Amino acid sequence: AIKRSLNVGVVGMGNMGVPIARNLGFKARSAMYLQIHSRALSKAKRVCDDLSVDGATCAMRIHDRYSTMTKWCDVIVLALADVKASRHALLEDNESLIMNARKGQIIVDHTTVDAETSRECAHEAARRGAYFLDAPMSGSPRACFNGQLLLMVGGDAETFQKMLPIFHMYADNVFHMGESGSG
Amino acid sequence: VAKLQHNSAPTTLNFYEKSFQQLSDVQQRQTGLLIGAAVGDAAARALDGYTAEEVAAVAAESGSLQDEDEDPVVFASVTPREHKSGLLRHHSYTFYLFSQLLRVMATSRGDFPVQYVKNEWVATARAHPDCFVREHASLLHVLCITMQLPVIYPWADDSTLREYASGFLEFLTETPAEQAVASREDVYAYTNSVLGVALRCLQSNPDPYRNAAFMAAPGTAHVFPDDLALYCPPALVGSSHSRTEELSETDSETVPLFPARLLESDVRVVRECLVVARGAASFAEGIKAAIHLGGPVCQRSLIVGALLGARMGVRRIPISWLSATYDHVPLVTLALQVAQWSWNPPHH
Amino acid sequence: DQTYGPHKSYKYTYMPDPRKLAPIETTQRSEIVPQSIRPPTSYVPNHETFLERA
Amino acid sequence: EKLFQEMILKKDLSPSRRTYHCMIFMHLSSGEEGGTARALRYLEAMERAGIQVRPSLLKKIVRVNNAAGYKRDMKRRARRIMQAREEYLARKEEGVSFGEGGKEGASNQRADVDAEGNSILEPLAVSPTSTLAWWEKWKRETVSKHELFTEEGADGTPKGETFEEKNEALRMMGITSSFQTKDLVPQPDRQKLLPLIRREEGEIAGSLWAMDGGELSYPKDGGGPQGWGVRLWRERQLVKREYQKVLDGYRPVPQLSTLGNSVRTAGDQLDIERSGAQTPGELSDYRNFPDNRFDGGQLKPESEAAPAVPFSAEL
Amino acid sequence: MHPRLSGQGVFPRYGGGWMHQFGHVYALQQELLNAEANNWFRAMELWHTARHEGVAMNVSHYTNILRQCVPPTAWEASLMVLKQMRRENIRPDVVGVGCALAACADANRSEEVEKVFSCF
Amino acid sequence: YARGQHPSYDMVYAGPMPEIFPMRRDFRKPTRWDFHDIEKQGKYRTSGPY
Amino acid sequence: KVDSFHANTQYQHAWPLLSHDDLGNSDQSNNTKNIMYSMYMPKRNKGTAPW
Amino acid sequence: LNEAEKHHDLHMFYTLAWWKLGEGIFGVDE
Amino acid sequence: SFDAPQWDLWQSRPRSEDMDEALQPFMDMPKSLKDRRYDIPWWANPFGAWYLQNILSLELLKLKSKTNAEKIATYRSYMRSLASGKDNTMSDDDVIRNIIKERWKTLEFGDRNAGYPCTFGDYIQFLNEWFKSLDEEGMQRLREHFDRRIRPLLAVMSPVDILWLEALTQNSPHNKEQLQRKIAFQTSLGTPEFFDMSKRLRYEINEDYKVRDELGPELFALWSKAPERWPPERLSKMYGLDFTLVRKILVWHHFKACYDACVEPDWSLPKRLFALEWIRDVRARKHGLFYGKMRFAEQKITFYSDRFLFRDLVNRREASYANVWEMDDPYRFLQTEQDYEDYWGDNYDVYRRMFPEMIGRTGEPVQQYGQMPIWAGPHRQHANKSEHNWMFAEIGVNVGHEALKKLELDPTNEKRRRFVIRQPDGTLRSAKMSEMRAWYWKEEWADFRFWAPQMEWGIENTPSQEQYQEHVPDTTDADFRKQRRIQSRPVKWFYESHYEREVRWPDVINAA
Amino acid sequence: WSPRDPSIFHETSTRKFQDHLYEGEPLFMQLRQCPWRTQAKVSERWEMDEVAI
Ligand SMILES: [Mg+2]
Repeated sequence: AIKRSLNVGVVGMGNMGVPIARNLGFKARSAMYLQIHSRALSKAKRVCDDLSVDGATCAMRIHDRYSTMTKWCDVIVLALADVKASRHALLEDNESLIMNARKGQIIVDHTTVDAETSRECAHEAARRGAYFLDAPMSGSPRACFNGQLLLMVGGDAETFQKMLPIFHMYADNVFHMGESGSG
Repeated sequence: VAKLQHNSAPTTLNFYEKSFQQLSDVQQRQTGLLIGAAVGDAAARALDGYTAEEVAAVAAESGSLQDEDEDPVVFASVTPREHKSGLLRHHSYTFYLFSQLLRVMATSRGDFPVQYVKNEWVATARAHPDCFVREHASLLHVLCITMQLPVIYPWADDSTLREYASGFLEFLTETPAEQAVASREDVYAYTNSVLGVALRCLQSNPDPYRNAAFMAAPGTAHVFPDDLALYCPPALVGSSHSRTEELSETDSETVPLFPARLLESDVRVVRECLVVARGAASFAEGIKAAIHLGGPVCQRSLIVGALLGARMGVRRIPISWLSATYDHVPLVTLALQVAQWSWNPPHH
Repeated sequence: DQTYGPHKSYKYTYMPDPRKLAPIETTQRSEIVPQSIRPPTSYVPNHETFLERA
Repeated sequence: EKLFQEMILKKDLSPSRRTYHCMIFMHLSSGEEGGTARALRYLEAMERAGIQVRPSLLKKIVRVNNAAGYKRDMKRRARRIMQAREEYLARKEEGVSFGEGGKEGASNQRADVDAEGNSILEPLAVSPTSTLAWWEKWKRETVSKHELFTEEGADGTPKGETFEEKNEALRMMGITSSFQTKDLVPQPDRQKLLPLIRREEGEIAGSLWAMDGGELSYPKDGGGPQGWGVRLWRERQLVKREYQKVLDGYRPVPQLSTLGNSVRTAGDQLDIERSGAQTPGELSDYRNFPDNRFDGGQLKPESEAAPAVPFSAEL
Repeated sequence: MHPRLSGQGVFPRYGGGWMHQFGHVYALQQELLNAEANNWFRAMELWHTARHEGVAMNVSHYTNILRQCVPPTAWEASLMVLKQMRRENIRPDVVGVGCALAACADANRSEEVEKVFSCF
Repeated sequence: YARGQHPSYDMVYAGPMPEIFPMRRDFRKPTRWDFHDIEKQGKYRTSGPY
Repeated sequence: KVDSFHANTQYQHAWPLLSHDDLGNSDQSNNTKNIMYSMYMPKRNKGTAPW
Repeated sequence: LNEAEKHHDLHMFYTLAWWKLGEGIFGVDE
Repeated sequence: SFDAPQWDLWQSRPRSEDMDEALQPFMDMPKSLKDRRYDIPWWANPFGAWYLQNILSLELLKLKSKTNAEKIATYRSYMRSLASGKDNTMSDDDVIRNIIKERWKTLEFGDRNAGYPCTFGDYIQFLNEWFKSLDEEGMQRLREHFDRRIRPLLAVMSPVDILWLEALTQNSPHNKEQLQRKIAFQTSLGTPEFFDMSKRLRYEINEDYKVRDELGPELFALWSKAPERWPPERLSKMYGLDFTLVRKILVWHHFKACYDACVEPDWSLPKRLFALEWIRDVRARKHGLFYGKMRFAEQKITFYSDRFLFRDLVNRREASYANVWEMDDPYRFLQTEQDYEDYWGDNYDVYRRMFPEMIGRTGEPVQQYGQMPIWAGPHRQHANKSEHNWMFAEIGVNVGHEALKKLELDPTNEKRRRFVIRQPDGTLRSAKMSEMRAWYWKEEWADFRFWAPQMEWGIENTPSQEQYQEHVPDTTDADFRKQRRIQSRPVKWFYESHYEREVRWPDVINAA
Repeated sequence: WSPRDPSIFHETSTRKFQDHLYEGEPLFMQLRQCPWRTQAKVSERWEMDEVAI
């Protein structure tokens, strides 16, 4: 019951993940604690280094394992390359985020996946007690830099209302399509 | 601690919100007597002239509060009756002469004679003759005007303050006739006692209502509450011989026109204002208890709003009440010029 | 898990000026004063007539 | 001051420079208000009576005033402490804290509902078995800062400078102190080898001050001049300088370590483990005085041995 | 209704010399140490605002307070001063305790003179 | 008042630290909003506490 | 790809608390071991240094 | 650029037999 | 509908397989043998089975089971039957400590079937997968155990001694016979009197860790309950450690409590405990150049050169603090916790750089001015509203001198330097204090000691009215003050001059 | 304008909104104009007071 900032983590520094992390580092003025995950720690160090020298308004923290990324973050946002990496990071790993989700966490998937992967992810997140939103993004990295991305959030509506101030930092057209799997 | 920026949240709620942090602890109590009287007079404006039963009928007809709405007594949405002349639809006639005295005080850069403000006050009474004959030479209207006099130098004693105020107290009780008042000295003595209360409030005195009763004017026990009336000095026997000279005329048909309200009817209003402002926990709750009494309610909340603002400063004033005041743009600017120039007057 | 930077007690490891992190607000002139367009009158009914008169 | 003006006025004695320095430094060291205003009066009395004003006196005046700044700040903070105590005793009797304890603003404006009614993000609650949760529980549940001490110190200062008042305040906060008096204080100024290691090479610990695992001072793994071997060699050279200081009698002889005992001759390890000797001097007393020990090989204390004093000390 | 010495060449050099942010501090100290002030009731009230404003008061501030209590013979006020100077360990001067002894002697408080004399 | 410069002698320097290597001889910048650009140019002697 | 090349070849991590100088100096009560470097700089500068 | 080391030579010192010399180092201190 | 199982050392949490190897021979190991390794429990290792069999069971004997009491009884009887005179009567913790010690020192590395409990490579695998199973708190405790115990022994022992220890680990007769041929291996072995310095070095390192971990929470509690009663200088005087060491202990304890609870740390705490040090030391540093340190802020004359400058310094130091903290009287204007988090958070380097001397505030209050009437009316009411803020400053003969700078920004000065700022919505306001100070030369120092309400006023500092009357200011000999008073007062009486005559209230005829 | 661009890090550069404090500017937002509402077939403007605040 400590009045503190929101621990927000971005998993995956790829084509679209690093402008999402840069928008969260710029446009969040001392309101969140930013975590940055990558498989190689040098890439996360590079992204945090560029965010520090370009001038960010929040403090950042690098991660290389999913366990500390699970135990630190209140909100997790995944922007990966393919469905196989997202299925490994969410379900197939031993330290995966949804399988070891804490009570009250919110996990948003921006990687476009199949329907059964999102169904099993939302089912296991509801089984663990956490929340899962699948919001596949539409746009270019230049459009991600300008904050104009298209989001189709499926999941809980109250969780969508909670996550709208984070979604409005890198996306303008954010729609709530309904239940899990609609986006 | 800081939240996500959402729904276009404003940085500051008022123009002078962070300017009150840039004042001293005495300068927050110097401006508290000025801005706190402006907030209190504007809050009880819509219920001016209402009785105590009509004020309670306003709070009874509106029983829907979402806990974000304030008391419907404060800044009421009721329809006024005379509904007004030009500037007076947000503040009373007593505040018009209060705002003109503050404007002279800011440009005079310190203490100033009464002749600087004589032409400002008679132009208002010439424009509003109906509000002039209702409130001239009364104890409530004279005390609300000269309330802002210890802002010039709050560390002064009662001997220096009553000497400076006596030039202001004589013109407010002077009329162009030979039928001046029922008593010149009783309006002076009751005013000088409550001016000691505000002088102790700007000096951050422990129990300012008790210590103002000891150094009060003699014969002014009725303006203080009953527990503090034992501490007031009694009236002089030479002053009681002057009361027999007023009875030696024996002219009950020849009642003086000024003031319109009785003097003893005004002592009960200031005594009720000192009871409310004593046990008031905050600036907002003390004003809400002052408008619930009714009657001359703009002058009620001008006494309570000044005395409470002089105690807990302008930072304890709710900033949404200041943003709703109509003349808060010039008056807080004029209140900053008084508090800055009070410690170095250029003349002396 | 590690915080970025060797110091780990500072919010910003490079320690920039705090006026660099201050935001910059913007307001277009279109919010101040609008731009209107007059319709073509009988003296200048077209735009080529307006160019030929000028 | 009474004896000073009795010496000056009655007995008509001219005071020396040292007793002027005493009255200067007494008012300077006292943290009361106006102490330097009287120390400058004594300086003026030294100046206009022909008493010599040395530059060492001026440097000591600056040093003593900078040292007694602590006493001045304590005597200034005790006034605000007494004011806060009086205001706390007033406001706990009038009952404003009972009205302020009810969080009506948190009840109307909930932690998940903002001013308009939308749902906002709340941080997850931390584990109650953590240190920070116990620290905020100790901040909230314990007694107030104004209920610790009723009266202040004897000379202008707040109570708590001594260890009895510190232990009493810790008992009122529900904390039993592990260090009751000053002999149970580790005293890092007594260290001799460790600051010598810290001065030349660097911090031998490294992970003494480490927040998240990056403030640690350790040699690199590549090798060369920055590797572990050169650093351990230079630390061994500094320990060799300290051991050469031990051998020449400048330092006391160190006690028996487990590393030293495990490399020794096994018979010496047997003699140490049957004697209980901490220093090798006790082992030398165990060997060179075989009539001193007990029946189980245990070493007798110092007070049970008496050497023969010769009569030639009676010359 | 003015501070008797405003600034610009009145205040000493080591304090900066008319720092206008402390213009009320310079005006309060002249009311505390006013040698022409004879109202003892204001002197107790002037101590309470210097206590609130954080104004450091030496023995000359309390000596001016004890001086004003002797012509009205306010013997109760002279003992509340010496209780406070003992509470802050501000040692009174001999002229200051001479006022509190004379405040209790003229008010026929004989038993209270004997214990103030026994303290010093 | 005609003695010394400032009575403080506790002035904690809050500006930028001097650069000892490599030492830049000339500091000439075409500036836009610098109103002391007349005073900030010209050869001045660099001698101080440092 | 144009951001992957431009690394931090311009900035450096800030000074920690109670740090020393690059020449070895430190702000202690005893400045006998510390030295001044105003005499190593060039005598006249065209312009105005930031310090 | 440059890689901050994880100090893997910290763990190579634990491969030695400190129980033979330090007489039970790996437990709690007496 | 999922219960998270509690994880501890008895049953370790499953980890990922992409983790880097902590030990050096496992980093260059081929990956076929990495895939050959099976995920088994921790006691299925032979070294782990040995440690659970003889070490962990004897520590589990400390509890109140009946088998614990029977094993304690038979162990007492066993080591009494070994020899009676050495261990006549001692407690059960002592006997299990003795058997734990003797089973620790009798550990060898050979084949499992040859009578030895485990091999060397099984021990290296146990160390590797034990270090893989640690988080950053476990790695911190591992490094602390290295610093407390193994670091003095490594600082004392020679490299030939750790080569001998490596030969004792590998337990090979070939390598031992090969090393026994060397004369330099046998002769250069360490002597125990040199090895006895390890006890003093270990005691000093554990003394520093006792300063940190045992004196730390007591100082944290005493400073966090009542910091005005126990400041860091009082704690440093009553415990005698150091000033900066106590402040480092407080900062390290708060950051350790924040980092171990997955909470973002309060960054304002090194700004609050090291405020003078934050202003003095913390700078932005560029990459390819070296920096220096200013010895003094100003080129000034010393205070030892004159007696009056010396007396001014002593009178200013008496009116000053020695250390100012967040609770003192210069920081008493922070009446709101929002102002508290605004001043110490993210803008302390800007808030302290406003004014050099510490005052009762941080700047100046902002007031706005009136717009002159535009006689064209609403045709030109749009023209003052613009996009940006338009800042205008005064210059001239009287205005623009830096030597009178604090006189030219003085709001109690009638000849103050006039600033105006037109907002983009057309509002004419005055300038802020930093906005007024930006038009002068830079003043980049700060005073962290002197507080002006602590000035002495009763003994020597007595400003007299006769000294101000020596200038002989008169109104009859000079009319400039009365002319400025006439210029200040309103001139509304000039229109009602004919409407000695004195101004009275309007007489009413309706009520009369 | 990032200061890791060597054309912006150079001390004589106009890609900053100050002179001597730092280099570049982190993610500033400006507003353009869209004069294409006259290209629409029907273009209207509705004047209504603010109700959301
Ligand atoms: Mg003046």
